[PDB]
Formats: sequence, C-alpha cells, structure tokens
Amino acid sequence: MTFKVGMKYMFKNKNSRKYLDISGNQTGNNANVQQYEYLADAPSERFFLHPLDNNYYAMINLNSGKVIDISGNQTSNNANIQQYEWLGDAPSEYWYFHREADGHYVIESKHSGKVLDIEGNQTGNNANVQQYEYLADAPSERFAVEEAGSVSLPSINTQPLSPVPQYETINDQLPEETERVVTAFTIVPAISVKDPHYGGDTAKQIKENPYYMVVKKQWWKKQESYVLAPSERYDFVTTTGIRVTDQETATKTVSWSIGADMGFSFKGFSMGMSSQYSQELQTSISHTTEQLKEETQEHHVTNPFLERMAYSRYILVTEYYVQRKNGTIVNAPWTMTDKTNAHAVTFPKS
Ligand SMILES: [Ca+2]
Repeated sequence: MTFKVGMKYMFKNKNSRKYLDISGNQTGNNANVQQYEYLADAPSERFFLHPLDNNYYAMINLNSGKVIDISGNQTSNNANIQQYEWLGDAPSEYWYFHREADGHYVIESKHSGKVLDIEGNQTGNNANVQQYEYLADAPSERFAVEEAGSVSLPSINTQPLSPVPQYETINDQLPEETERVVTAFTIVPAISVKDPHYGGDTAKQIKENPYYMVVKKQWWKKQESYVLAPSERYDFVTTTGIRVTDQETATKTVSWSIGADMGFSFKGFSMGMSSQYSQELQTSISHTTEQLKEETQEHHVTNPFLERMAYSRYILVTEYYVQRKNGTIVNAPWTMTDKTNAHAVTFPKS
C-alpha cells in the first residue's frame, strides 16, 4: 500500500494478463483507458503512483501526464474509465488500493465506491476498462501492480535553522540577517505544478520534468535595534506578512497560498496534497479561507534595569520556491514574515 514516488508502475489484469493502457497513445482529456498486451517500452502502459490525502493515489500516465478518471463523474456500474488532467478537487481521480491474499489489488474509486474492471471479463487487446461494484470472485477486477523501473528524484541539502543572534556585550552589533538555510523540501509530481515552460502541455511536462522540488528556506531578519536609557520606553511599528504579488505567485505555481493563521491554504490542483505539503514542509494546514496580508503591529519595550539596555527584535522569514529537475526556478519565490515567530534579545539578558 506504500507505493514508491518516482517508480514507474504497470497494472496487469489477473483475468486477461493484459495491461492498463491509454487508447492510441492519446495525450488529451477523455482519452479511453483500455487493456493491451505487455510492450517492452511503450510509455502509454506506464504510470506513476502519487500518494494523496487519506491514503488514495493518483494514477499518472507517463505518456499523457494525465490521470485515471471516471467519464462524467458517474457512480454507476459499467461507467467508462478514461484519462483527464489532474484537477485536485475531482474525487473520480482518487484511487484506493486494496491488497488481496495472492498480492493482486482491487482499485476502488473514492467517488463511486466501485472498482476498476475489464468490461465483460474480456481477454483481448483494446478491451475497455470500466468500473463495477466490488465482487468477491471477479478476476477482471484484480490487477498486479508491477514495478517497471524507477526515475531519479531532485534533491537539496537541508540543515538546522540558525539560532537567533544574542548580545555578549551592550556594544555588540547584531547582524541584519542570519544565514539563509533550507529547513525542508518536498518532491511533487508535474500534476502539482503549473510551469509556464510547458503551459497545458502535460505530455511534454511529464517527459522532461516528471517531479519538481518545493524548497523552504528560512532565516532571522532584524526588525529593530535600539539602546534604551534607564527609565526609557521605546515604541515602534513593524510590517509583517506577505505581498499580494507573492500570494499570486504561490497560487498560480502550486495552487496554495498562506492563510491569515500562517497555515497552508489549499484549493484546485493542490487539493489531495494538503497532508504531504503540510507534513514535509513542516507548516500547519490553514483553518481559515482568509489570506495573510501585510499588517502593521505596534510594539513597546521598557528598560527594567538601572543601566542602559540594548534591544534587538528578530522575525522568522520563510521563502518557498519550486525547482525543476535542471535546477532552474518556476516563476519566482514567495516570501513571508511570521509575526507569531518573533524574538526580542537584550543586554543585559531578560
Ligand atoms: Ca475505458
């Protein structure tokens, strides 16, 4: 049930011993899913399996870059199985893999509760793939999931976040910024990225760039430095959050943005990937439709000492970007400051 990211898979029907295939090596929406005898190197018979929310999988064709789908979102017996572009919010594109005792799988629609099937128990080339109600004895509903060779995934080196700078003396000049370090990344399939180098060409995109890397880079930025006299109160203002421009870059690239609660706000072609994104980039799922904006905060500092007190304030900066196989960036990064992750450092220490 834990299939491998970047492993090419073929689906061998128990009854026919023939393979899930896209009719005519077609690239377009609504192209028929059929069975066809084993071919040594036809990409139309190979699929990536990408894990989705709630332990479903996307079945992504290596020729088309489109996914296994139910024609017209039908819930009935005999409804046709086709390919269609990954939408995210289409339950007919989500598949649950039930393992049987002999190692075959039954492949159940999230939408319909019916399973992949060969129409009429047919054994011939080009026999149609449909959905049918789950049946205890129906070898036409059983598929062997066979590894057909794995593809290298992009990678980047991660490390711990820099610590917040501290005063050793009242005279120390604390840095404007710490080193920028990658604290997390996640590998997402091409279905997850709208890349202007490919536009709507899903076939060319999956052939050249089947997997992208979403990178999270973080550092501390100094907002304020001041030395308070004894008895001094120092008041100041900060601007935090994210530019509308940067939210638009996130939305058009990976179809998520930053919620007002600092969580990931998922919609469209990022739906189904909320668990992977939140877990692997170590950021909560947003509990709000409200989007983070630039906001102004008011701050005060009072000096509790009978001597001068040095004061700096640091805020956590997070930059996200999407990296191609070839190391280039899709669109541009988006950058936020988190008002809920700010630290004051003083000398003497408080
Ligand atoms: Ca079909």
